[PDB]
Amino acid sequence: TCPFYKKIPGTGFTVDAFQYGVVEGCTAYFLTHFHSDHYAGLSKHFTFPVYCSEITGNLLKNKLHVQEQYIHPLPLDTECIVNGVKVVLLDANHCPGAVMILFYLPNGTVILHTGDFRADPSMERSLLADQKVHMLYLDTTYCSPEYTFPSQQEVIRFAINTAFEAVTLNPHALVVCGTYSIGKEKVFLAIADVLGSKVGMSQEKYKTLQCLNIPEINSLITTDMCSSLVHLLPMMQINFKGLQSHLKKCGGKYNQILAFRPTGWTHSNKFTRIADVIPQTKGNISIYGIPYSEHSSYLEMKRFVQWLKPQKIIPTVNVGTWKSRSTMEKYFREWKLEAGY
Ligand code: NI
Repeated sequence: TCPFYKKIPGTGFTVDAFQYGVVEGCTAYFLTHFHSDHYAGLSKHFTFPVYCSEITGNLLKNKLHVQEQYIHPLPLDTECIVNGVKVVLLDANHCPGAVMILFYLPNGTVILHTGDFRADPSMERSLLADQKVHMLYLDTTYCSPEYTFPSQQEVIRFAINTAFEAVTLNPHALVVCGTYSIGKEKVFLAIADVLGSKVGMSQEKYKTLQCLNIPEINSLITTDMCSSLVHLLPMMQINFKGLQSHLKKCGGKYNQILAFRPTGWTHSNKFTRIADVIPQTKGNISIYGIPYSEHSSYLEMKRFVQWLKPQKIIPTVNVGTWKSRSTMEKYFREWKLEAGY
């Protein structure tokens, strides 16, 4: 059964609620983004209306085979009426297609659901500038001050410079990048662009990327592994065994691998600056863990919420323990006493 923090009071709507069967009184199911924890339950057998972005809609149709008649894509930044209620979708700065949803309730209340997001100062000049929010349903993934990490731009600068140096020193090195879901595509796209290569991958992954409305994509990716010196592999293969195994398949073209494992936050962020990051190495294989996050840092979250000044906050992540819930409520009260709302 569907938890409270996935329901929108005074509407027939739910958000990211597909794993509970038929939800009593739900006339429209919203999907914030195409990540498995959030879509859990959708398939070709689904027969209720799904509201989402264009990109999420392309993924539902081609990857999960949801029938076209039940897919309702909405443009961003545009007032839309759904089942008699005004809604707006806003870019969440998470993975491709990910949105926040603004709901203008019939009684005058205004609710923002962030989905998953990476807060940014640019969001302070969206359609949120105008107005009051009475309830914030907040992505609290990294809601504690210990969670620090660099900007995406600094992390990509590090990856580009590391890959370009290694291949210029050795033209016979291969570069490998781990993936398991959508999101973080700048990591392998930026590396391939500096090396003058297309990105090689399986047919399954190529199909997923073809759904994402990325400009000039046909010029950037391929299923012909032999033509490419940047390869994508499932994330589970990014280890010395899996990489040795991969180098055997490449027909003596290559004598070295440099691999990247994008992660979220790890505890080595508590000590090591991005500049100072070093790899794990065995023989002719080196593996870099790089902290490329698509969720808000503590400081980014705090800034956004202090700007928005919501009357009530409902967390949607880390809700399962008394200690987590208590910790988050403590920080929401500090932020409010500090800023005066
Ligand atoms: Ni997500």
